[PDB]
Amino acid sequence: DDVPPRIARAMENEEYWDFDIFELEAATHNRPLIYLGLKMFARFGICEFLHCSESTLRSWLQIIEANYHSSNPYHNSTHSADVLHATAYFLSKERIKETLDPIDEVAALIAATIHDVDHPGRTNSFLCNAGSELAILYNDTAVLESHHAALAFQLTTGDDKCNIFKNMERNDYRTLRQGIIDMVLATEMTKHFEHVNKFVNSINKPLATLEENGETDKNQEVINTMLRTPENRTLIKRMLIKCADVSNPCRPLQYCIEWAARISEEYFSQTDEEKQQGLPVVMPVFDRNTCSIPKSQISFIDYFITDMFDAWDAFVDLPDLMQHLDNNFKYWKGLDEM
Ligand SMILES: Nc1nc(Cl)nc2c1ncn2Cc1cc(OCC(F)F)cc(OC(F)F)c1
Ligand SMILES: [Mg+2]
Ligand SMILES: [Zn+2]
Repeated sequence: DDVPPRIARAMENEEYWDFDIFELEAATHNRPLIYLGLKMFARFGICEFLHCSESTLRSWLQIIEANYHSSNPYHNSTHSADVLHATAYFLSKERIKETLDPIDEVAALIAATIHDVDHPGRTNSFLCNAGSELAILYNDTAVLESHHAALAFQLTTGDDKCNIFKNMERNDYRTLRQGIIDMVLATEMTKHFEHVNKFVNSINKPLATLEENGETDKNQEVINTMLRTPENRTLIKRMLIKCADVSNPCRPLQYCIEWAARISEEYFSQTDEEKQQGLPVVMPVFDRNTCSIPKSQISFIDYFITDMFDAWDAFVDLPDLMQHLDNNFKYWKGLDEM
C-alpha cells in the first residue's frame, strides 16, 4: 500500500521478462521477496482465493524471507524473488492460462516463494557425505528439497500470525498442499531427465500428433480435454517450476552474468570447504583455482537448459527467452579470446 519510491520504481515493469531484479534487491536491502510477493499475490489475488488478510500475507512473506540466508551468494531471497517472477510470467502466458486452474496458479506462486527456504549454500551430496542433521533426517534422499517444503509449512501453519492457509477448506487445502509439495520436490537435480522426458512424451508429442488435423472445433476440445487432466497439469507444474528455477541463462545478458557468478562463487566455497574438512569432492570442476566460468556455463546450458527450454518453448511460445538463450550462449563462447 505505502511502498517507498525506490522499491516502487524498481517494481514498475514486473509483467515484462526484462526486469531489474538486483535493483530491487538493492532497493529493498535484501528484502525483495516481501515487496515482489505482495504485488504478485495481489495481482493474482491469492489471499482473495485463500481467504487470508493482507496482514497475514505480510507476516508470511517476512518469516520465509528471514529464513533465506543473506550470506549465500546465489541461494538467497533474491533468487526466490527471481524464480517467483519467472513463475508468474509463465502463469500469465496464454497456454498456461487456458490449461491450468486457479488452484495450480496459487500452488505455483507459493511453490516458487518457498522452494529453497533455509538453503545452506550447499548441495544434497555435500550434506550426505558430511553426515549433516538434515541428511540424516531425510535419509540421503531429497534432503534439501524435503527440508524446504517441510520447514515452509512448519513456519506457515505452526504460528497463527503466519498461517495463510487458516481460512481454507480442508479438502481444498489438502489438494493445494499436495500440489505445492510436488512442485517443490520436482526441483531436485537428480530427477531432471525424468521430468523432462515425461513432459515431452505426454504433452509435446501428443499435442504435435493432434496438430495433424490442424484447428478443428472437435479436435480443439480434444486438445483441451487431454492437456487439462489432473496428471498432465502436474507435469506442466513440474516443468514450469523447473524452468523458472533455472531461468537465469534465458535472462538479459547482465543478469545472466550476475547469476553465473553467484552460483559459481557458491560452488567454489563448497569445494574449498570439501578439501578443508577431508570430504570427497562431488563437484571437482567447480574449484575457484581451475574453473572457467564461461566454459562451465556453456556445459551447463548444453546439458540441462537447451533441451528443457526447447521442450517448454514449443508448448508455451517464448521468443524473448530463447533469443536471450542464443545471445547469452554466444557471449560465453566469445570470452575465450585465445
Ligand atoms: N547458471 C547455473 N550454472 C550452474 Cl553450474 N548451476 C546453476 C546455474 N543456475 C542454477 N544452477 C543450479 C543448478 C541447477 C541444476 O538443475 C536443477 C534441476 F535439475 F533440478 C543443476 C545443477 O547442477 C550443476 F549444473 F551444477 C545446478
Ligand atoms: Mg533447490
Ligand atoms: Zn532453486
